[PDB]
Amino acid sequence: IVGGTASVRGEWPWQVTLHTTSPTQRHLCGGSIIGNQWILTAAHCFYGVESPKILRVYSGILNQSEIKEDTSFFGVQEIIIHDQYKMAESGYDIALLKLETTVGYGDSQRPICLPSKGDRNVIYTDCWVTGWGYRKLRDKIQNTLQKAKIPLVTNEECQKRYRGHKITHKMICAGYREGGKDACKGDSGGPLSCKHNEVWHLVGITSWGEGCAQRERPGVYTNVVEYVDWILEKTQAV
Amino acid sequence: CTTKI
Ligand SMILES: COC(=O)Nc1ccc2c(c1)NC(=O)C[C@@H](C)/C=C/C[C@H](NC(=O)/C=C/c1cc(Cl)ccc1-n1cnnn1)c1nc-2c[nH]1
Repeated sequence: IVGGTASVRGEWPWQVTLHTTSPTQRHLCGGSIIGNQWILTAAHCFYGVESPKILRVYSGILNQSEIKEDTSFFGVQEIIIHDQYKMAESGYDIALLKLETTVGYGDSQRPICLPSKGDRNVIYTDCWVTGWGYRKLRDKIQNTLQKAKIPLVTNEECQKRYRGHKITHKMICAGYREGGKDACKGDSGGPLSCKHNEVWHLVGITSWGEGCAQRERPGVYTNVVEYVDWILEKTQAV
Repeated sequence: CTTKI
């Protein structure tokens, strides 16, 4: 996260850190708890991941230093990538992780509400991007979860900022015209959380941008509301 | 939530 500040423990209890154990253990991506055996994240996170056996999901983490060999994690039973996904820049950058065991909800770990089809029309004014990613292009993963409040940008405005890309309505952009606050390397897969009528909603999934926090280069997020039926298809399968 | 998992 660029231009952010340290989060407080329990502030973003749906935020997870997804680690890979291959070749050595390291933070891979962010993610969000959306159900008691479900993590919503970005499809591009699994580039080169041949098995869910190398994945570890850590919930209830403020600081990466809380993670040692003896720290409890959730194993991943299955990786579900959207069928139409090719690359982050073309959209469909969405994936589900089916956990091997269920998450026990509490004040440290709980789900974020998915947006409603009725909320497709609402204007969100209190949106925050969170993660342990870099604070600039050449940096390192941050120990403490960071947060940055960023305004949503219309599709029309985001399309003029990304000449040469096709910014679809399945994408949602966020950033200040002057830049300064954004997601960066290591934040992808994590949430763009917006508070509406005192309820937090998972509006976006951190996907891509041209550099980090650059002027007139909004961060591009998977527009979660456009995938509610897809998530329900996968999580509510008979 | 309105949407239930
Ligand atoms: C010690 O642990 C570590 O150092 N771990 C550690 C460190 C870094 C990274 C990983 C693990 N993960 C990977 O490399 C896994 C692979 C598949 C993802 C590739 C893409 C991913 N993009 C983002 O996270 C965000 C992009 C992004 C998103 C928005 Cl909305 C705006 C601007 C963005 N940026 C443009 N340029 N940079 N950012 C990424 N993650 C890392 C590097 N790049």
